[PDB]
Amino acid sequence: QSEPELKLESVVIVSRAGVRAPTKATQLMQDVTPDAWPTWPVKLGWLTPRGGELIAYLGHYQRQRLVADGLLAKKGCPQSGQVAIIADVDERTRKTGEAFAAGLAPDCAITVHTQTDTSSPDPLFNPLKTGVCQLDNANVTDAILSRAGGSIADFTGHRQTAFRELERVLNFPQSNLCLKREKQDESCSLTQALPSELKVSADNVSLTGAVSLASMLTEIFLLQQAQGMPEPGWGRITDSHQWNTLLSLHNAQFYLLQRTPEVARSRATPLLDLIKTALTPHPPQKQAYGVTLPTSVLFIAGHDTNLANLGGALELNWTLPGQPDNTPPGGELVFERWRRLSDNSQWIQVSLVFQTLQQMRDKTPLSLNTPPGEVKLTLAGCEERNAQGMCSLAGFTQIVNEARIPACSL
Ligand SMILES: O=P(O)(O)O[C@H]1[C@H](OP(=O)(O)O)[C@@H](OP(=O)(O)O)[C@H](OP(=O)(O)O)[C@@H](OP(=O)(O)O)[C@H]1OP(=O)(O)O
Ligand SMILES: [Hg+2]
Ligand SMILES: [Hg+2]
Ligand SMILES: [Hg+2]
Ligand SMILES: [Hg+2]
Repeated sequence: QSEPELKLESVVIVSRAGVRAPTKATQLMQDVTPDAWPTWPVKLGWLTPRGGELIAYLGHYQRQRLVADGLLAKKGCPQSGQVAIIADVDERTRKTGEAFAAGLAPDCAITVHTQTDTSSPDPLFNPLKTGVCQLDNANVTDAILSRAGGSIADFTGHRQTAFRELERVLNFPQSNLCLKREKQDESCSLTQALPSELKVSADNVSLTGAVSLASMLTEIFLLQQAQGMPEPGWGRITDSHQWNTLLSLHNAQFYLLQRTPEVARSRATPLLDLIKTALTPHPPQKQAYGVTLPTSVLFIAGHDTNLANLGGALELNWTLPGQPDNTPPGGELVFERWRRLSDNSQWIQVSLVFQTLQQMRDKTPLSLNTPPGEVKLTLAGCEERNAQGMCSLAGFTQIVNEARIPACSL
């Protein structure tokens, strides 16, 4: 029987945290809808038990997958250090790492390593926020406006259909923001009522107004749906086209602020360094987070901006059939090193593993038989590929080295 010509030797997963309750409950969020936002079972920004179950399913799926590729043994707990887990200091990322280990190796006790100071942000997940490095204000401003077509107005203008869909779901017309508006000479509009301005500083970039509000609100509706709440969007979201139209507002903001290279490259540099060393064969040694690398599997519990920053820095673009959110909760950017048996050459494969919005909704258990969705990625900048379309280690290493910003390494 035909034999595999490539042997899996290393896997690095960068996962976004799973389903959580919204991070905030502002007055603005209430003013754009006359209806009352549904309450969540956990504190704001915390992982919901259902969210952990969905992550555990992915962990259960990955265990079957890696076993099939012979990287992990089908029985028992993995050898010490065989599986390493690192998470951002947040409650939701720590819990995502735990839910993943739980699903991957039940009752096996796999440490979830984090930065030691938990009351402080971890620069691995954003070197801009902690001041490791700074953004070039003028250059970032030009790059974002450039990707916006010259102006934020023209940008939102091309997405009015999506903004009106959101208004419809909110019953924006009967919101206090609308009824208490002084220029009632014109129809009430989110984009009109909340002008979006681009804010850029050394440590951050943002969009004020309807752009950021809509990105947050549409993500909240996806969260309600994934959380299994009765009627997400107060029952006003009734079909797939609406889900896509709504979430496009979310993907639109990430395209501008997280994928733009002038931002992404600096923001994803620490992760690029970690991913590269973890995938590069070399003498194992205890290091960051007390983790020993290289090893067989490395699971990194991060955030959606991390996935988007990595996509922009590596020029990895994707769309996920069945999942309106390009960087969905639990979504995994999977990096794998395969060794070609023929000449023992090294190769890197990249894919985006995710659960469809329905798989989240029905909380469906995953397995090789009922697997999550997966999109194989192509490194836009790679030249040397193998028969399977993977990039050589050398090629991959070159792309990472050209994409990272030295000033932003840890
Ligand atoms: O870590 P935080 O300080 O709590 O910031 C969070 C986090 O963003 P980051 O990727 O930069 O960490 C969320 O991403 P996830 O952890 O859920 O993957 C994001 O959620 P969404 O962009 O998907 O909505 C949310 O944004 P939001 O304000 O809309 O809740 C945002 O909050 P901040 O805007 O306050 O930073
Ligand atoms: Hg540790
Ligand atoms: Hg190392
Ligand atoms: Hg996202
Ligand atoms: Hg998201």
